[PDB]
Amino acid sequence: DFEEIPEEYL
Amino acid sequence: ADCGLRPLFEKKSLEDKTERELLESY
Amino acid sequence: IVEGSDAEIGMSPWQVMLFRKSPQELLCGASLISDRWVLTAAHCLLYPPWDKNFTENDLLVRIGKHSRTRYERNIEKISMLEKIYIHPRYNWRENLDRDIALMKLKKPVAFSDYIHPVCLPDRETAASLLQAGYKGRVTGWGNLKEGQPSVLQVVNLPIVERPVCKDSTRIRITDNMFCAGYKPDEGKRGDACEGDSGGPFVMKSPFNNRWYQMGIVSWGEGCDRDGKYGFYTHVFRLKKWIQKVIDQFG
Ligand SMILES: CN[C@H](Cc1ccccc1)C(=O)N1CCC[C@H]1C(=O)NC[C@H]1CC[C@H](N)CC1
Repeated sequence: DFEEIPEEYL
Repeated sequence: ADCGLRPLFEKKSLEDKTERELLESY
Repeated sequence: IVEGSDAEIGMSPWQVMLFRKSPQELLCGASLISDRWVLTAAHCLLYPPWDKNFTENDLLVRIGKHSRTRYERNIEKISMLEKIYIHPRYNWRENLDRDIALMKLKKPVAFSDYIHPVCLPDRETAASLLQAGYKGRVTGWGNLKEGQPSVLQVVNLPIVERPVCKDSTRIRITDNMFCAGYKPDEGKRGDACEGDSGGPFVMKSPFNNRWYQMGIVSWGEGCDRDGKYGFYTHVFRLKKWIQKVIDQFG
């Protein structure tokens, strides 16, 4: 159930 | 230099709810 | 953390979450000891029995967090790793002796109300505080039972006599380890549990008011079992390697 982190950090 | 001093606690002279339990055992 | 309670905001500003990118999941706890360096347990990154061997691109460091699953916009800061350093003598084959690893962040994190490094003990600090009966504090987002919490949990736990630690297990204890937890007849209980690996066991010095990281959540058998104790990496005993790595690498 983790919220999506900002794409940028991936 | 400033390690281990919490902005929301030691720097304002505020204690968290259980750190006295720690100090009482020392 | 089993039998702990919800942390207060800003109560452990050094707590770091090690987060896997794919699948997106909490791997381990960790601690911030400077703007560029994070400390965790080596078993969080390398443990061949279970085929674990994570490198830098596999992970993200999330600092300043309170909520386990939410992306705390404008509070937390996420970082990528530049390099991982595992103690060359970490003993994953036998008893997890020297369970410790340093992580070099790609760019300095800026400190704030929710992000601030813990101190590393010196000899005098370790000698005064790492005594049987003295309590330290473990924090983490790990399991509440042997579900998972919505926010960081915290528990205060007494250091235990090395004889009693040795007599509770068949695994070989070394001087690079100490154990902590309440005795089966003390009434109080609490322990770290899965997902708390790599997190900080800290103590507040009564001489200068600072928090020092005395241990790293390393191993145990179960969570909060009676007559069993949590075992921690003794951070001062491995400090010469820490200092050697940070001044040999940045
Ligand atoms: C579950 N037990 C094993 C016991 C062990 C200890 C040393 C060497 C081999 C096996 C363990 O702790 N570990 C196996 C390898 C990794 C480590 C672990 O799971 N540590 C996490 C701890 C979190 C807190 C919990 N109370 C105990 C386990």
